[PDB]
Amino acid sequence: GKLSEQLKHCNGILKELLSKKHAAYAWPFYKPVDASALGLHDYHDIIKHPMDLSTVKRKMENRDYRDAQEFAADVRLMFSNCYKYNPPDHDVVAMARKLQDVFEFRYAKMPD
Ligand SMILES: CNC(=O)c1cc(C(=O)NC2CC2)cc([C@@H](C)c2ccccc2)n1
Repeated sequence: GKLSEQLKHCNGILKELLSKKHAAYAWPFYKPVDASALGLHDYHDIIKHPMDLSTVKRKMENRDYRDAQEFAADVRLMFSNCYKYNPPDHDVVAMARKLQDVFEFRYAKMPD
């Protein structure tokens, strides 16, 4: 389905976040947190709105996002979930900060 200019910029960012370029730090955000598999039995008590890049991709493919702000809200929800659940010295927080730096700097170049 035909995306607005801003949603094409969003789709471009999404492809970059999923690309081999960022795989060393992006991989924990590829798929929903499998709380049971990881032994994180408190995850769904602490995180009320799980989010990950596969869900963002499905919503982009389904034309769920009506504007760039709605897309950005889900990407930032994903990072916020990471910062809320994890102690700030866990490697996954370092990885979140690096992927969010990629996101924020390219999101800022949104066409007007
Ligand atoms: C989005 N993923 C997560 O929040 C997450 C959390 C935790 C975790 O055990 N956290 C406990 C609270 C301290 C572990 C992991 C895994 C996938 C992992 C391992 C090593 C490096 C990067 C990731 N991801």
